[PDB]
Amino acid sequence: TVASISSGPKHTQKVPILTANETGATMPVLPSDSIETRTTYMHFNGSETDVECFLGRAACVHVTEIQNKDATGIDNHREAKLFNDWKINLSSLVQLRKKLELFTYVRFDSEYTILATASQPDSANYSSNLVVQAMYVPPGAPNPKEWDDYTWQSASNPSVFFKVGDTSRFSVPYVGLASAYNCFYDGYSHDDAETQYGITVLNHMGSMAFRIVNEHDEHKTLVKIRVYHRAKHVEAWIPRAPRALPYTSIGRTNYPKNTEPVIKKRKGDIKSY
Amino acid sequence: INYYKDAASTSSAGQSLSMDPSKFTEPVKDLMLKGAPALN
Amino acid sequence: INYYKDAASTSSAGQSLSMDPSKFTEPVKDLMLKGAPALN
Amino acid sequence: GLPTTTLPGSGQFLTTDDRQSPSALPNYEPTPRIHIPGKVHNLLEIIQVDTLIPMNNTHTKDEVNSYLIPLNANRQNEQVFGTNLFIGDGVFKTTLLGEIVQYYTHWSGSLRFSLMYTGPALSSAKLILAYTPPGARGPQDRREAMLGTHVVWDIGLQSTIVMTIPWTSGVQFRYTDPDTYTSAGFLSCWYQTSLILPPETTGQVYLLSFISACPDFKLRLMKDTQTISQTVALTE
Amino acid sequence: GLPTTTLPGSGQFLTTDDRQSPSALPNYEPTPRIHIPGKVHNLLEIIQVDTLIPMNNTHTKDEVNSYLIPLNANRQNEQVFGTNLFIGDGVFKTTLLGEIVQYYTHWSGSLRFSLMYTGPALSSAKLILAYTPPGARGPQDRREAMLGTHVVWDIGLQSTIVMTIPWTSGVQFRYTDPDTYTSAGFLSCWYQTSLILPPETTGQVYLLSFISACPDFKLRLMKDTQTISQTVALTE
Amino acid sequence: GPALSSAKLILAYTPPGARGPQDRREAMLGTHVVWDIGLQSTIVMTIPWTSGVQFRYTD
Amino acid sequence: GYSDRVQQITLGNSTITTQEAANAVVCYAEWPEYLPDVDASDVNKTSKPDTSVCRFYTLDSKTWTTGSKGWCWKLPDALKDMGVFGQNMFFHSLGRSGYTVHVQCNATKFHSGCLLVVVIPEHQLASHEGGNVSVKYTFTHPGERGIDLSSANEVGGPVKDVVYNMNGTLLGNLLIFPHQFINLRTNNTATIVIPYINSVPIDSMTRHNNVSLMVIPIAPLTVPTGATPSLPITVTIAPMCTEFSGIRSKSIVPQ
Ligand SMILES: Cc1cc(CCCCCOc2c(Cl)cc(C3=NCCO3)cc2Cl)on1
Repeated sequence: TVASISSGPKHTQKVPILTANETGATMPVLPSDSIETRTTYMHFNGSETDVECFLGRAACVHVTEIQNKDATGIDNHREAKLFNDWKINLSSLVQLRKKLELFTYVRFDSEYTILATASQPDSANYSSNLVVQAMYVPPGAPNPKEWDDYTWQSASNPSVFFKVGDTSRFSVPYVGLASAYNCFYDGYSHDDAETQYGITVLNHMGSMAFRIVNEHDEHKTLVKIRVYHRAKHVEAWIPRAPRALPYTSIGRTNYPKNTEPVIKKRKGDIKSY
Repeated sequence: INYYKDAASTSSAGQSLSMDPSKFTEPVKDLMLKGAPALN
Repeated sequence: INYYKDAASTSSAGQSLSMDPSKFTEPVKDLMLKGAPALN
Repeated sequence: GLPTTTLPGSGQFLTTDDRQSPSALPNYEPTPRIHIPGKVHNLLEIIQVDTLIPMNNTHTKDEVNSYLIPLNANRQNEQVFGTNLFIGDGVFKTTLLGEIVQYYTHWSGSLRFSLMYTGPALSSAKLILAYTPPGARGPQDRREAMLGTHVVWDIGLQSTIVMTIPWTSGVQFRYTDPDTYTSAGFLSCWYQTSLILPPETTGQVYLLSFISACPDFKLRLMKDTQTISQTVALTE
Repeated sequence: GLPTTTLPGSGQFLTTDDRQSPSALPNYEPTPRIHIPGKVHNLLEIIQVDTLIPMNNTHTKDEVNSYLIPLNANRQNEQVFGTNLFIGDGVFKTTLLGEIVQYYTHWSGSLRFSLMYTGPALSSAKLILAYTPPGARGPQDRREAMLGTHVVWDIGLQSTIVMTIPWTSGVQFRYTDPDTYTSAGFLSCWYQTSLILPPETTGQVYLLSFISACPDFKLRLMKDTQTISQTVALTE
Repeated sequence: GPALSSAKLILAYTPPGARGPQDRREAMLGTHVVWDIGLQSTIVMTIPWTSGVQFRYTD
Repeated sequence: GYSDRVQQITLGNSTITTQEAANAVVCYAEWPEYLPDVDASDVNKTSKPDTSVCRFYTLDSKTWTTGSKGWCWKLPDALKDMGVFGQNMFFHSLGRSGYTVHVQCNATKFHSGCLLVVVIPEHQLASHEGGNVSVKYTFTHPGERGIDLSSANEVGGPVKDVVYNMNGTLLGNLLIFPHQFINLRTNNTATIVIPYINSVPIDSMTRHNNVSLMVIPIAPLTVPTGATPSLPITVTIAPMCTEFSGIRSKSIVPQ
């Protein structure tokens, strides 16, 4: 492939460099339309800018935490982090968010990796070996109330059991309702006068729930869960302007008030170098 | 070799090697030729 | 590839792709045609 | 010795994975199969059999009576019953259809709603059933109702009427647990003319109503049902 | 049982590796794809669309005005604007090009810089745009500027002029984050003759300026952008 | 008008049955042409035959 | 003698002529078309009023003055009240449509000024409150009036800051969306053909707008000496290939 062809002096009536940008086109002008060039080859394919590659590496999408401790006398397991949940969403963390929001609709399978590490902030004789249980409560499913409920039975709910310190991994098809995931949605659930606005109304795919299978030892053990997400088989439509201001909420476009100028002011003139 | 039955479980896809910027760079209704005048 | 000798040890079965609701939805002795009167 | 590398996920137990295992009982011979009528292959086979809907839900303890929709002689213009179409909740919820839908997260497809009339043979009636697609309110009078999907039913020799709620939807799947964006409409029924009883006869007559899914139907993404739970393991 | 040996790296999780995994939802059927205009396959497709450069960066809070390069009637010989070419920083940094370049470590290729004139139709002007390849200082006067890559632009019916910064380089890749060894030059613009307004007209006229990449362009070695960060996870 | 002036007008035909339009919004919902005044000096609007009855009386 | 410059668009019972065009943009290089069966889901036969809905509606005019910040209309909202298009809209459960947008602004060879005319698929607005405040319905359904970016923040309304596109992105990059400029010195109209863009085959026309049309002054209007300091901008829009499905009772929407 040639990156530049050889081109010499020109004295024409045919001027490729004068255009009318009002038309909305970006005319494909090249170095050889306005200087004299020599042949050179590309030596490159643009492999690593493919959208599959761009969205295809694992990104941290969520960090939660649960603890193993005596539940005796706990009136609210959920509240004691005897077990937590993550109401599946990819808008939490902004690193992967900005990347995704470069497009309007996106379609992909997900591969999740879940790393779990334990901490024992206060005096323990040892490090126990705990087994985590991650179960996906599809919307319209009995939500775990306790840490050893009947829900954890998950007889129809896909669940994975792995050891703390270890990692769990699996992949999920694209479980979108539509033909693709809406990165943006300028509409509402229904024609109400108070109903929410955005995608937060469209992206209601239940939540994930973690818990430690093991009973309690004499000390307490903090287990912190990190969920990583990798898109595989990516398809993206309609590019948009990149995010400039900071994010404030999962699912709304809102930016913070009295934010700071995002364009760097010159130290000098327009004329400055 | 796929070891698994479902398609979601296969590895990453392989390069589009599609690439056609004209839907974005030249969505004009009447075709513009480089070198010919923009507005006639 | 089965690595094991016994049939119980193989993975899940594969979709019936059988599907015939008529034993449940139309177990009538004399055949009913949709569009013809139910009771003649 | 062949060199290997283990990946993330090694040693995990995923309740949904499907692999081979050693048999604990090597060489054992199972009992022969004999023929048994009734084999089921797909849950899609059974949700096409219709079952009764406790439409008359207004009681206070479960009773045979909540299966009966009453009809009054001589009323004109008025409304016989109304319900939204959240097949995973409300009237639908205990029906076989409702009961299976609840094992899945998403459904799509047409529903078949039929009414069988049980009044004396010498009576007569004309009813209108109306399906209102998502976007409008439950109709408030027949005029409103008759502008959407409807069937004038003429009560005759042929005892049942089968109304279909054709799949009307932007999004190709709806959630089985009630959700707004994903909502499916309303179903109402009104007197078209009115029920008329023969002489020597009196009182209320009832309609029985059934629900089953058309062959159209799709259910996907299995999950656990809110319809059953427990607090301690059962013993003998 | 086949004999194996595990190598260094077993059990590691590399966020960039690409392998197979069990599906948690065995046998699930995804929604059909429908057609949607606009599919993107490569980021290289989109960085060829031109976008506006806030060249007039001299303000103190972001304003529509930093997109406008002003022009003065009757000045001769003088300089309209100047900038270095660190596409990952400074004026370029918020443009789509700048914004994507920042996802990669290295770039190589030609850039297309165009200026669209917005002054009254009955005015006229001749400007010179000059590209100064690495190695010399930003030009200080047109004489200095005109000895490097330049285009005399004659403002006419055809409203825009497209200047190309041809890839001039020893090393075949430059770093996107500004680096010296790897630096690309300067871009300046001066009056060639001068802007002249028609009668009954007055004040400043402005040029809009765009930047996009030539088909020449290469970007490689993906990394994280300095353009976005956060202090706590976002909630609903 | 002078050659260096410019203008955009809308001409609207309202078929029988409605009143003479009272504002452009009303006017623009019937047969209309946006005319852009340019080099080409005249605009030709056609009142297409809109009618139930195939003849009308001249009086 | 054909120029890129003169054009005629006839759609239904209405025609537009421009003698000073700058080509026309067809979003993503695709022209509006009806919904194919292979892509269909709802089993209902659809209604295609054709020429009674696919004609040109001219919205009320705006006034560009030196202080203008820009205006924003949403589709199909802007047309919610135009003739039979609008009736169909409130009466069917689902509908689908593409449009031809023609923005008009003429001046003289002594004026200067340049507007950006852009179409943004799925333009989800931001609340000026920050945090996770929502933007109420009424605020994103201005109707033919559209939203005036130089109007004041209101409560439950969107933010109207131009250099952020009403969503946290910079004005400068709006050029990645199908768009066309109106530069008084060149141009006097902008025309964009919009194909139907959605993640579902057909949708509700009232709970979801699928494009915002935005007209933004970028190079300020500058009139000749002692000229009146303002110009009107007019927007005319025509639904094209419209289809409605799931007819019934007639939606009632807030406010
Ligand atoms: C956009 C967009 C995309 C997504 C992803 C949605 C996630 C779908 C559900 O994914 C899971 C499934 Cl199918 C199973 C499990 C799981 N099975 C056993 C343990 O976890 C976890 C998840 Cl997140 O969210 N917004």
